[PDB]
Amino acid sequence: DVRVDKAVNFIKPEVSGVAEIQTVTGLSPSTSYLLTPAFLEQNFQSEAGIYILSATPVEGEGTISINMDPTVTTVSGFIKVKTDTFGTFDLSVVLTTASKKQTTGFNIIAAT
Amino acid sequence: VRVDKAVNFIKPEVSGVAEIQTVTGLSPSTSYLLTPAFLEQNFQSEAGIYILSATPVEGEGTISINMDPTVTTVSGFIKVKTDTFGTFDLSVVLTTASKKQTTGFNIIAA
Repeated sequence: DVRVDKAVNFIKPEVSGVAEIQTVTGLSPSTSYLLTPAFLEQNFQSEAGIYILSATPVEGEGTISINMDPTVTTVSGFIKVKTDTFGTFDLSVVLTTASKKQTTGFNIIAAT
Repeated sequence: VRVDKAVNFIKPEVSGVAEIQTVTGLSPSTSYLLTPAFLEQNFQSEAGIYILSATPVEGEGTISINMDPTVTTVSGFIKVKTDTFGTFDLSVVLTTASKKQTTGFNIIAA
Protein backbone atom coordinates (compact mmCIF):
# COMPACT_ATOMS: atom_id res chain seq x y z
CA ASP A 1 0.00 0.00 0.00
CA VAL A 2 0.84 3.75 -0.30
CA ARG A 3 -0.42 6.82 1.46
CA VAL A 4 0.13 10.54 1.95
CA ASP A 5 1.93 11.01 5.23
CA LYS A 6 1.61 14.77 5.26
CA ALA A 7 1.58 17.86 3.13
CA VAL A 8 4.27 20.59 3.45
CA ASN A 9 4.65 23.95 1.79
CA PHE A 10 7.73 24.88 -0.15
CA ILE A 11 9.90 27.61 1.35
CA LYS A 12 9.94 31.10 -0.21
CA PRO A 13 13.62 31.85 -1.02
CA GLU A 14 14.88 35.36 -0.44
CA VAL A 15 17.05 35.90 -3.53
CA SER A 16 16.11 35.34 -7.21
CA GLY A 17 17.82 32.34 -8.64
CA VAL A 18 19.71 31.42 -5.47
CA ALA A 19 18.79 28.13 -3.89
CA GLU A 20 18.01 27.72 -0.19
CA ILE A 21 17.80 24.53 1.81
CA GLN A 22 14.48 23.36 3.05
CA THR A 23 14.59 20.76 5.79
CA VAL A 24 11.74 18.42 6.33
CA THR A 25 11.40 16.74 9.72
CA GLY A 26 9.14 14.51 11.69
CA LEU A 27 9.21 11.46 9.42
CA SER A 28 10.37 7.91 10.02
CA PRO A 29 14.03 7.37 10.27
CA SER A 30 15.85 5.84 7.36
CA THR A 31 12.74 5.60 5.13
CA SER A 32 12.12 6.26 1.43
CA TYR A 33 9.55 8.88 0.42
CA LEU A 34 8.19 10.29 -2.80
CA LEU A 35 7.31 14.01 -3.03
CA THR A 36 4.81 15.38 -5.54
CA PRO A 37 3.82 19.03 -6.15
CA ALA A 38 0.48 20.69 -5.44
CA PHE A 39 -0.95 24.14 -4.61
CA LEU A 40 -4.30 25.63 -3.75
CA GLU A 41 -6.02 28.88 -4.50
CA GLN A 42 -3.10 31.03 -5.57
CA ASN A 43 -3.05 34.28 -7.45
CA PHE A 44 0.24 34.13 -9.34
CA GLN A 45 -0.44 37.48 -11.00
CA SER A 46 -0.75 39.61 -7.83
CA GLU A 47 2.44 41.42 -8.92
CA ALA A 48 4.71 41.44 -11.95
CA GLY A 49 6.86 38.53 -13.01
CA ILE A 50 6.44 34.80 -13.20
CA TYR A 51 6.36 32.31 -10.35
CA ILE A 52 8.88 29.56 -11.27
CA LEU A 53 10.02 27.08 -8.61
CA SER A 54 12.45 24.20 -9.00
CA ALA A 55 13.23 21.78 -6.17
CA THR A 56 15.60 18.83 -5.97
CA PRO A 57 16.74 16.69 -3.05
CA VAL A 58 20.25 17.39 -1.79
CA GLU A 59 20.70 13.60 -1.95
CA GLY A 60 18.14 11.70 -3.98
CA GLU A 61 16.56 11.72 -7.38
CA GLY A 62 14.11 13.85 -9.31
CA THR A 63 13.18 17.48 -9.88
CA ILE A 64 9.86 19.19 -9.16
CA SER A 65 8.96 22.09 -11.46
CA ILE A 66 6.18 24.62 -11.03
CA ASN A 67 6.27 27.21 -13.83
CA MET A 68 3.31 29.54 -13.94
CA ASP A 69 4.18 31.28 -17.22
CA PRO A 70 0.75 32.14 -18.63
CA THR A 71 1.18 30.55 -22.04
CA VAL A 72 3.52 27.79 -21.07
CA THR A 73 2.41 26.40 -17.69
CA THR A 74 3.94 23.35 -16.05
CA VAL A 75 3.40 21.45 -12.78
CA SER A 76 5.52 18.32 -13.01
CA GLY A 77 8.01 15.97 -11.58
CA PHE A 78 8.70 14.29 -8.29
CA ILE A 79 11.44 13.75 -5.78
CA LYS A 80 12.65 10.46 -4.38
CA VAL A 81 14.42 11.00 -1.04
CA LYS A 82 15.41 9.04 1.99
CA THR A 83 15.38 10.35 5.54
CA ASP A 84 18.43 10.23 7.78
CA THR A 85 18.42 8.40 11.10
CA PHE A 86 16.69 11.37 12.66
CA GLY A 87 13.66 11.44 10.32
CA THR A 88 14.78 14.40 8.22
CA PHE A 89 15.82 15.26 4.75
CA ASP A 90 16.95 18.38 2.88
CA LEU A 91 15.77 19.89 -0.42
CA SER A 92 17.34 22.65 -2.51
CA VAL A 93 14.57 25.10 -3.62
CA VAL A 94 15.06 27.90 -6.17
CA LEU A 95 12.60 30.60 -7.19
CA THR A 96 13.51 32.31 -10.41
CA THR A 97 12.03 35.60 -9.28
CA ALA A 98 11.99 35.83 -5.49
CA SER A 99 9.43 38.58 -5.24
CA LYS A 100 6.77 35.94 -6.17
CA LYS A 101 5.64 35.15 -2.58
CA GLN A 102 2.78 32.73 -3.54
CA THR A 103 2.49 29.45 -1.63
CA THR A 104 3.10 26.10 -3.21
CA GLY A 105 3.91 22.71 -1.71
CA PHE A 106 4.19 18.99 -1.98
CA ASN A 107 2.72 15.79 -0.66
CA ILE A 108 4.99 13.36 1.15
CA ILE A 109 4.08 9.82 0.03
CA ALA A 110 5.00 6.72 1.99
CA ALA A 111 4.67 2.94 1.72
CA THR A 112 2.37 1.32 4.27
CA VAL B 1 7.91 4.52 -3.54
CA ARG B 2 7.71 5.58 -7.15
CA VAL B 3 5.72 6.82 -10.08
CA ASP B 4 4.97 3.70 -12.13
CA LYS B 5 3.15 5.39 -15.05
CA ALA B 6 1.89 8.85 -16.03
CA VAL B 7 -1.38 9.12 -17.97
CA ASN B 8 -3.31 12.04 -19.47
CA PHE B 9 -6.83 12.85 -18.40
CA ILE B 10 -9.52 12.41 -21.00
CA LYS B 11 -11.09 15.48 -22.60
CA PRO B 12 -14.86 15.22 -22.04
CA GLU B 13 -17.26 16.27 -24.76
CA VAL B 14 -19.89 18.23 -22.89
CA SER B 15 -19.46 20.90 -20.19
CA GLY B 16 -20.32 19.55 -16.74
CA VAL B 17 -21.10 16.01 -17.91
CA ALA B 18 -18.73 13.48 -16.43
CA GLU B 19 -17.21 10.73 -18.53
CA ILE B 20 -15.50 7.54 -17.53
CA GLN B 21 -11.78 7.15 -18.08
CA THR B 22 -10.37 3.61 -17.81
CA VAL B 23 -6.76 3.15 -16.89
CA THR B 24 -5.11 -0.15 -17.78
CA GLY B 25 -1.89 -2.06 -17.73
CA LEU B 26 -1.25 -1.94 -14.00
CA SER B 27 -0.76 -4.75 -11.47
CA PRO B 28 -3.88 -6.67 -10.54
CA SER B 29 -5.61 -5.97 -7.23
CA THR B 30 -3.04 -3.28 -6.25
CA SER B 31 -3.40 0.08 -4.47
CA TYR B 32 -2.26 3.24 -6.26
CA LEU B 33 -2.18 6.90 -5.53
CA LEU B 34 -2.78 9.54 -8.23
CA THR B 35 -1.56 13.18 -8.20
CA PRO B 36 -1.95 15.81 -10.95
CA ALA B 37 0.74 16.96 -13.41
CA PHE B 38 0.96 18.68 -16.80
CA LEU B 39 3.60 20.08 -19.13
CA GLU B 40 3.86 23.26 -21.12
CA GLN B 41 0.19 24.03 -21.50
CA ASN B 42 -1.37 27.22 -22.78
CA PHE B 43 -4.60 27.43 -20.87
CA GLN B 44 -5.42 30.78 -22.52
CA SER B 45 -5.25 29.64 -26.17
CA GLU B 46 -9.01 30.43 -26.27
CA ALA B 47 -11.55 31.95 -24.02
CA GLY B 48 -12.94 30.36 -20.85
CA ILE B 49 -11.16 28.67 -17.97
CA TYR B 50 -9.82 25.13 -17.79
CA ILE B 51 -11.43 23.51 -14.76
CA LEU B 52 -11.19 19.71 -14.25
CA SER B 53 -12.25 17.49 -11.45
CA ALA B 54 -11.69 13.74 -11.21
CA THR B 55 -12.68 11.10 -8.71
CA PRO B 56 -12.40 7.29 -8.73
CA VAL B 57 -15.46 5.18 -9.37
CA GLU B 58 -14.33 3.07 -6.43
CA GLY B 59 -11.89 4.66 -3.94
CA GLU B 60 -11.58 8.11 -2.47
CA GLY B 61 -10.17 11.54 -3.18
CA THR B 62 -10.58 14.22 -5.79
CA ILE B 63 -8.05 15.86 -8.12
CA SER B 64 -8.90 19.47 -8.88
CA ILE B 65 -7.26 21.59 -11.54
CA ASN B 66 -8.58 25.17 -11.85
CA MET B 67 -6.44 27.37 -14.04
CA ASP B 68 -8.37 30.59 -13.21
CA PRO B 69 -5.66 33.26 -13.00
CA THR B 70 -7.28 34.80 -9.98
CA VAL B 71 -7.49 31.58 -7.99
CA THR B 72 -5.30 28.80 -9.45
CA THR B 73 -5.37 25.30 -7.98
CA VAL B 74 -3.52 22.09 -8.97
CA SER B 75 -4.27 19.83 -6.07
CA GLY B 76 -5.78 16.73 -4.55
CA PHE B 77 -4.96 13.04 -4.78
CA ILE B 78 -6.93 9.84 -5.52
CA LYS B 79 -6.59 6.51 -3.82
CA VAL B 80 -7.77 3.67 -6.05
CA LYS B 81 -7.27 -0.07 -6.38
CA THR B 82 -7.07 -2.00 -9.62
CA ASP B 83 -9.34 -4.92 -10.37
CA THR B 84 -8.08 -8.38 -11.06
CA PHE B 85 -7.28 -7.24 -14.67
CA GLY B 86 -5.03 -4.30 -13.66
CA THR B 87 -7.59 -1.59 -14.47
CA PHE B 88 -9.50 1.12 -12.74
CA ASP B 89 -12.02 3.75 -13.71
CA LEU B 90 -12.18 7.49 -13.00
CA SER B 91 -15.04 9.93 -13.49
CA VAL B 92 -13.70 13.19 -15.07
CA VAL B 93 -15.55 16.43 -15.59
CA LEU B 94 -14.58 19.70 -17.30
CA THR B 95 -16.55 22.77 -16.41
CA THR B 96 -16.07 24.18 -19.93
CA ALA B 97 -15.50 21.37 -22.45
CA SER B 98 -14.11 23.60 -25.14
CA LYS B 99 -10.83 23.79 -23.09
CA LYS B 100 -8.93 21.02 -24.89
CA GLN B 101 -5.62 21.41 -23.02
CA THR B 102 -3.84 18.29 -21.89
CA THR B 103 -3.40 17.53 -18.21
CA GLY B 104 -2.83 14.22 -16.40
CA PHE B 105 -1.70 12.33 -13.36
CA ASN B 106 1.03 10.25 -11.86
CA ILE B 107 0.25 6.64 -10.89
CA ILE B 108 2.16 5.90 -7.73
CA ALA B 109 2.87 2.60 -6.05
CA ALA B 110 5.16 1.07 -3.42
